[PDB]
Amino acid sequence: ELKEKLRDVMVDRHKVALGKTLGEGEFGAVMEGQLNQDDSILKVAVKTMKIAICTRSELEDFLSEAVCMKEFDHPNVMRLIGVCFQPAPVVILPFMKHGDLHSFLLYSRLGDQPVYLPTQMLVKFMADIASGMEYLSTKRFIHRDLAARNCMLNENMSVCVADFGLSKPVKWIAIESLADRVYTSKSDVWSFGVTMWEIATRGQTPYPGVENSEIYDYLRQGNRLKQPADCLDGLYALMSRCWELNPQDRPSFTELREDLENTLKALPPA
Ligand SMILES: Cc1nn(CCO)c2c1-c1cnc(N)c(n1)O[C@H](C)c1c(ccc(F)c1Cl)C(=O)N(C)C2
Repeated sequence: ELKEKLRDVMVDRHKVALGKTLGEGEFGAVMEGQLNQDDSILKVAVKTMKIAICTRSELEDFLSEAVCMKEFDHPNVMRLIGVCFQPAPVVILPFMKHGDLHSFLLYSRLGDQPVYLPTQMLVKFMADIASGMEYLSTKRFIHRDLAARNCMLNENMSVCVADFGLSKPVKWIAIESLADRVYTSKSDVWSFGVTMWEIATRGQTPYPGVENSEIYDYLRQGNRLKQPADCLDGLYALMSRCWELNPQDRPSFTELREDLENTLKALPPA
């Protein structure tokens, strides 16, 4: 009656086969994996969190969030496959062969094979995040860790929002969230403005030369991310609106999706 949701979210550790490591972190390790989906085998991403559970309430909260994340059904939102325990929690996600959005933007210029991404492709990436964020907003979900690095690329080169701040940096957090530790969908809008800038600059570091400890004062003194020379006044106006001091002055994710889609049809395809 109650735990019928635990039945779905749980994944048998004897059906998961680890392969090559995809990357290392401070919060865990991620590997390429094979999931025995009874009759079929599925290529997955396996994130094992280095930080183990120490209380019943911590184990309770993880499993609640996991059920919330498995309920996500949108083309621009990562669909959580399931959860394990190595107790250290494990997370099973679909295998996204094109990797994270930040790495893609960063390798486009700073790679051995440097290809210039057209403004329309960049505006579509932004539109893809706002669509997934509009979905999460309606489902009353707060991401808390929105960034190009936490955005995945589908096989159709479509972007989808991922992570969902489950491992709960500063340069994406809204001014009110740095100050009061209060998080809303309006603070997610701020983070999205930073992400749009991250896409427009093609993976540049927000606030260069500013340290995380200086960030609150830098923002508090009125400073915001400067407009890129190659970026359109209209696109930068959308960014700036997300960084408005008063959260109620910031646009909604439905508003952003519309303005981004409007500018996208005006631009060349595809
Ligand atoms: C194929 C691949 N190459 N690379 C490195 C180049 O991008 C990665 C992946 C990969 C693929 N599919 C997944 N579902 C997946 N990871 O999920 C991770 C848990 C994940 C990240 C990063 C951000 C983020 F949003 C998530 Cl969900 C990660 O740790 N990576 C190592 C990214």
